[PDB]
Amino acid sequence: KHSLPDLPYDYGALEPHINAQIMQLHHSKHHAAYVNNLNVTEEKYQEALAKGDVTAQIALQPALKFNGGGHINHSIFWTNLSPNGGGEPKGELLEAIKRDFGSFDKFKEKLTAASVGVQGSGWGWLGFNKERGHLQIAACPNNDPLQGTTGLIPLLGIDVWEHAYYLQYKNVRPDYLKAIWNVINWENVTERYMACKK
Amino acid sequence: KHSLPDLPYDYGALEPHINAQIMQLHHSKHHAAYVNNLNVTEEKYQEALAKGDVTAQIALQPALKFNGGGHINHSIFWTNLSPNGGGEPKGELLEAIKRDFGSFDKFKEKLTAASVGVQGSGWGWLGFNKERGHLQIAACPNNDPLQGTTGLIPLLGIDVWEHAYYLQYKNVRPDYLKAIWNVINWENVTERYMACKK
Amino acid sequence: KHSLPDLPYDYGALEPHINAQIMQLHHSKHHAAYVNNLNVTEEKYQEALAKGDVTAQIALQPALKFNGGGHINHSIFWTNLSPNGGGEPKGELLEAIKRDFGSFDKFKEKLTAASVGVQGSGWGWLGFNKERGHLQIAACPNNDPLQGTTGLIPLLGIDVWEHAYYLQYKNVRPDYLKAIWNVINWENVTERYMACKK
Amino acid sequence: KHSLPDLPYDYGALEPHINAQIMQLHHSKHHAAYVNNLNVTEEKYQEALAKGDVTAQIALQPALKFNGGGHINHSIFWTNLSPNGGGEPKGELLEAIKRDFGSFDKFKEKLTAASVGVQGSGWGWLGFNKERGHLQIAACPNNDPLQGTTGLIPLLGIDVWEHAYYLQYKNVRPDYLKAIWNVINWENVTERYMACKK
Ligand SMILES: [Mn+2]
Ligand SMILES: [Mn+2]
Ligand SMILES: [Mn+2]
Ligand SMILES: [Mn+2]
Repeated sequence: KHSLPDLPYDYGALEPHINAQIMQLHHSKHHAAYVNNLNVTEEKYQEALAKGDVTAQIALQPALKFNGGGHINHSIFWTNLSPNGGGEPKGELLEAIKRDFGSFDKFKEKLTAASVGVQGSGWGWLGFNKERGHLQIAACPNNDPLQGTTGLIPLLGIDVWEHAYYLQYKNVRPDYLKAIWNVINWENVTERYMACKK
Repeated sequence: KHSLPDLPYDYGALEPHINAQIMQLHHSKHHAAYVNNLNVTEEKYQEALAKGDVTAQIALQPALKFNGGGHINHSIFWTNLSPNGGGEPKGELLEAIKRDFGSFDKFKEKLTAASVGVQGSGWGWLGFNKERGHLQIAACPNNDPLQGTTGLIPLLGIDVWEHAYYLQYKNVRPDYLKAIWNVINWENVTERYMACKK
Repeated sequence: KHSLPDLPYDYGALEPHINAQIMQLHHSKHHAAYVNNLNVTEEKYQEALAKGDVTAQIALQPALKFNGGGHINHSIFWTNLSPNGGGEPKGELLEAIKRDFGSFDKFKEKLTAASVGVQGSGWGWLGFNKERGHLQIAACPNNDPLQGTTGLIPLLGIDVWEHAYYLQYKNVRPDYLKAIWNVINWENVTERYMACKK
Repeated sequence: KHSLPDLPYDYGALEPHINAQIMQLHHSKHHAAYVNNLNVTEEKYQEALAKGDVTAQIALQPALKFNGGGHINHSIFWTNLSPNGGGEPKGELLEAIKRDFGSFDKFKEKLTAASVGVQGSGWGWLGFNKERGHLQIAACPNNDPLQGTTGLIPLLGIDVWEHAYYLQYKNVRPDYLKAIWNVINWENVTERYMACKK
């Protein structure tokens, strides 16, 4: 009942920033596996929930969280990126980024440190904190969802697992961070932003 | 659909080892709350599973694990204890405890260190490892189930949370450990033991 | 070498809100055991350091964070309480509380909710975020120290480990929280706010 | 001060099983960065120690366990691999493997399953349990060192972080595992077994 979403562009669309080969492996291989493992795990859960088996239920948690998170995370990732993307946002979003981080440049600097800060697998996030309406920068381990574990609403996420860049950038996570700013689809981030204050 | 099990004895049955007041609070107040919170959490999960909401699903995990675990753990605890209990086991179980820990006395010494070892809330367990048929001593945090998180089959569990003893023994966890050995219902542990090798 | 700080008042000074039996036991047993094991773990860590033992250094971490955090946590705690009033804070801090949590009463209940939501052993805090420049509430497991694990400088803490209230309020953590506002030393909390000077 | 150990063989010595581009990058970039940050974190920890700073000591833990574990983990790793054969081990170790995992091939696959089941970054191990007196398999997250976090003395380790196989095997972790048995230095693994002398 969960399906692999189609990329809103081609594998070679985010070039030269994101290599077309990484884009296919990432979408067709990695993301494909999460959706698949989520469906069996979710299905298995209904059988455990159905019998009242609390042991099977609790046992299936790491799998549900990891595959569930991977599906959530990557669905949002593709939409945050675009061949038509780049630069900086406008209107509401741009006024808020300024107001909260100092300037647009200070925001990037903070989202980059949070993304490189991750030790092991993980993600960097620009989210929205509902209690006291403000933007926030958070880092998540492995495939842990941003909203599912912190409550923040995901606006812009930066996959910082080694599979998201190693083929092209190798061990230099900072260079991957630098390049990626060019493909950020802000009208996507903006759309996500307007739906939070309402 | 989950209900609070009835104690196989009275609140004042495990005296003087376990105070009758602790027994009532523990059963009627603490255990009562887990069963109750588990039912709403499980019920809430079916609604999230029903809509395919992975975020609600992952969000409800800490609650399901804690209340689920608390119900599992305490159900097993009451049965491990008895007013007719005490001493040491016999037959199969006694030969295995000897074989695996050195002697019965070395086993107690190890289960005690594992129970006092817990820093914060937790449990001490004598379990059974299916892969390579042997008894094992494990410690679990908060209300994390033994089988649900480690795979071991629970035989004898020792609640080491402060609510399981503070009124009677105060901060002296070691004295509570010493006293409890007198109320262990081994025929219960034995029954649990025979069902593992078959 | 680390030392146990004498209570800033008498054991039974916080009654009827916090019993003398509780304070006595909490300070001279629990806290007393934290500073000792902290000193031992610290002694053991400097020998592992002189030696190139990275294995021994990592093995000590859990004892160091628990006991080291236990002493940090409990030290501030005593200074957060006082025989002399609870009520409301004045000046700068009170304003900040309103600027961030809407009002004092709304702050009051968001911290109560955080303290009550702690599953297992832990603490509830009011801290100061120096990188955002505002106040914020947080929860910490077992004795994990606020500043060393979150960067948030602690102003007011509330121990929700069962040994902090059980002898008096039993399982009713919500009643222990109502009564502790009557003894919160807001003079201390205000000094701690103007410590990360504004 | 800690130092980078030279590979016991040439960068391209493990081909076609493990490429030279991978080994080069893995040793001179990743490992090289671990020993440095380990030395810095260690320098910073002795100043926090001289001072009575328990807050700073706890803040350093994550950098110390990751980098300190990274160096421990990667050091043993190089000595687990060799241009000279994989195949089967002889004598005592081989017997023990059979006594505990049934057979060599059955051990082979239980460690593969452990290495493949790692969600995110981590390692798969074959260790020796000194308190039970037998061999056992384990999995460790990120760079958490086996002995410092489990007490199990490491004999054979398998890095399953994506930077260990991606450039060559891509997403197919199961293929990287098949090929690594061809380069396992069983002479080293046997010395490590007779190190915790039997
Ligand atoms: Mn990814
Ligand atoms: Mn209990
Ligand atoms: Mn306490
Ligand atoms: Mn590695």
